[PDB]
Amino acid sequence: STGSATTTPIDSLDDAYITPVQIGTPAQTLNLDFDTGSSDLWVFSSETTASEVDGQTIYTPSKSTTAKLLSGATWSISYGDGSSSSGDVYTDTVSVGGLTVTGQAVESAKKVSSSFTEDSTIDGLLGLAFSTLNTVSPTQQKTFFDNAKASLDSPVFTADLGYHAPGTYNFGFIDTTAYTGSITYTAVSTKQGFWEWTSTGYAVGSGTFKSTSIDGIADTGTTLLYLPATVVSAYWAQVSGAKSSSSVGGYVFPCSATLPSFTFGVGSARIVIPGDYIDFGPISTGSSSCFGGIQSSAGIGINIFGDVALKAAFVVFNGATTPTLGFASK
Repeated sequence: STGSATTTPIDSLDDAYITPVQIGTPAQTLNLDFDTGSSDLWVFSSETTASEVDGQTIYTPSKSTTAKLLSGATWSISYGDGSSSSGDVYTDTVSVGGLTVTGQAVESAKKVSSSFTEDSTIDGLLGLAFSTLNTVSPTQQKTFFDNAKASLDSPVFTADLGYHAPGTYNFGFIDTTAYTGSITYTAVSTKQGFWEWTSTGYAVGSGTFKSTSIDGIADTGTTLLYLPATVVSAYWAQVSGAKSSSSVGGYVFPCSATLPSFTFGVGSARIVIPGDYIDFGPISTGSSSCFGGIQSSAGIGINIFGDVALKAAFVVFNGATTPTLGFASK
């Protein structure tokens, strides 16, 4: 089997992407944030504290003839941005782009933190990291991908995120019309539960490539590109007036600037992030100070190849017995 679903930016800045997901019988369609940096599929629901719901579409398990309470199971997750959610668990039928999994753990939120409430466009998350990170207790549950894997034509999914435009998540096949050139594959460590790999270096604008190993994660659920302070300083040094602001919480730059591109290495191959992808707009409405899309990972503890990087590529998440990651230009 295969599946194919369109993923759409939630706003004009590509702060996140939502993908429609069918849950239950009859189908209840929710728009979920596909997140290769976590491993829980959770949704706003009829159980969510009412004051914490503001515009989201909810899953109502009592209206699904295939929903079954997973007795005794609870979940609780906290993300790198300090947000969180928790609740109980149902199993139900879940379909993405025509690909159907029966008995999928659907984690129903009883509580969500303010940033989730405040984002009316995101009805929940669909985790696509390794199932070892799944938070369900006392019996850990599998991700949608893990459940679908054996049924797929090939044990892969691909992320093709758009810049200020829709893109595609495919399951079980590689669309050879969706990228240019070849796909370069690189090794993955699953030791931390992430799609963790090592970039071979970087360049700033038309500058020379610096060969240096950068260990990090491919994370569709993180907006920006977080890299070591040395790398990030080298980038912003090429933008007149750019500076790191502790009050704003990162590098900012004059909105009048033209940003240079940023290249990252995948083996001997190179992925080029156009300068415009690194502009996240005014820090506040009407400001002429703009927020940078490349930020320091110092004190996160991990480098993160988030959407800024991934949207510049066609990305293969290869879930074979020995997982690997593939990147192509597009």
